[PDB]
Amino acid sequence: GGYDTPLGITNPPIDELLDRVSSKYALVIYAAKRARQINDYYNQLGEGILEYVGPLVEPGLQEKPLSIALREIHADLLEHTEG
Amino acid sequence: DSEAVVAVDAVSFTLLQDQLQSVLDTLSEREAGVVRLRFGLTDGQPRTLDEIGQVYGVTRERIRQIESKTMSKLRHPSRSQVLRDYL
Amino acid sequence: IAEHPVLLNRAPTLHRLGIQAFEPMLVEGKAIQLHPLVCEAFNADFDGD
Amino acid sequence: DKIHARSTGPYSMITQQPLGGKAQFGGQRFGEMECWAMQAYGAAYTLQE
Amino acid sequence: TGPGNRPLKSLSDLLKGKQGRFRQNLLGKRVDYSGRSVIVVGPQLKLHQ
DNA sequence: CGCCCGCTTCGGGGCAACCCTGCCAGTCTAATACAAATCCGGCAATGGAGTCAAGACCAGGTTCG
Ligand SMILES: [Mg+2]
Repeated sequence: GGYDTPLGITNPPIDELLDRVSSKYALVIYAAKRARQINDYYNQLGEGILEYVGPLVEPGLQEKPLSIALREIHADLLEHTEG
Repeated sequence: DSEAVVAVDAVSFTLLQDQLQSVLDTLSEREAGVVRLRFGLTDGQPRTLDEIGQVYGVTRERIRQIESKTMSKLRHPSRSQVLRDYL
Repeated sequence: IAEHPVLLNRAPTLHRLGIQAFEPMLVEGKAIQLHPLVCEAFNADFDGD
Repeated sequence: DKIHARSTGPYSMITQQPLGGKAQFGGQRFGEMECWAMQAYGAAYTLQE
Repeated sequence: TGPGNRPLKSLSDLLKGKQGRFRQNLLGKRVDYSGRSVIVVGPQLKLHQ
C-alpha cells in the first residue's frame, strides 16, 4: 500500500475494492444496486420517508451516486449475498 | 421519418401539463373546475356553458361571467411569467 | 462531465482491447486527445485516424 | 468536416434505428465486432443498453 | 427485373447475405448518444484520461 | 442375348470486412354513347350555443349627521 494519492475515477483503489467481493462482476452489481438505492432515496426525499436509506458516508459537494456507492463499499459499510 | 416522436417535446408536454396543473390549482375550486370543464382537461370532450351550469346548479350566464372573470385573472404576469416560455 | 466515463471506439475492432473507457476532460479545439500508451492496444497512429 | 455528435435526431422509416452520416444528424455504427468485444469483456448490461 | 434492368427485391432477399435483417440490423445497429472525430496525441494526460 | 453398377465428369449454390460518403431511373389508331355515381354551390329548415343589457339582491368594508 505504497501508492501515490489517486484522483478522479480511480480514487477508491481497485485492488483494495476487490478484497471485499469474490470477483469483479459481483462488485459491479454491488455498486450498481447501491447506486440505484441511493438515487431512489434522493428522489423520494421530498415526500414521506420510506425504507430506503441515505448515503452513509458524508457526500461531496455535487457527487455522483455511484461514487458514493463505491466509497461506501471501500469503507466496508455494506453487506451482500450472491444468488 | 417525420411522423415519429421528437422526444423532447413529449417530455416538455408532460412538464407543461404539470405546470398548468400547478397554475390552475393556485386558484379556487369553482374557477379551476369551470375552466377544466370548459376546455376539456379531465375528459376529451369540453363541456359547454349549459353543461357546466347543469353540473353546477346555476344558469349559463353565471358560468359565462365566471369564465370572463377567470380569463381576466389568468392574464396576470404573476400567472403568466412561468407559462410564457411554453409556446 | 466530472466523474462520468465514456467509451472510445476505434474501427476496425480486432480484439477485446479495442474498446476502453476513459475519464473525459474538457479540451479546446476539435480533436479527441488520446494518451500515447493506448495507441498500441488501439492499433492507431496519428495519420488521420 | 469530421467532428460529429448526436443526442437524439431523426430515425429510419421501416426499421426504427437512428439514421447515418454527418449529412443528416445520424449516429455511429455499433457493429458486430464491437458486440464481440463487449461480450468478451463480460460486460452485458452495456450491451443491453 | 424492374425499370433499369434491376432485379426486384423479393421476400427472401430481406434476409439473405449481408444486406439482410440479420447481419445488418439485428446484430449491429446505429446508436444514439454517440460521436466521431479525429485523434491527436495528448502526452500530458494521465493514463485513465 | 440386353441389363445394370462403380468411376468420372459437369454443374449449381455460397461467400468472399470493417469505419465515413452518399440523396429521384421510361412511352403510341382513337374515339362516341350513355349511365351511374359523386360532388359542389346555394338557399332553407332551424336551433343551440354563445353574447349582451339590465336588473334583483346578500351582505360585508367604507364614510357621514
Ligand atoms: Mg492510421
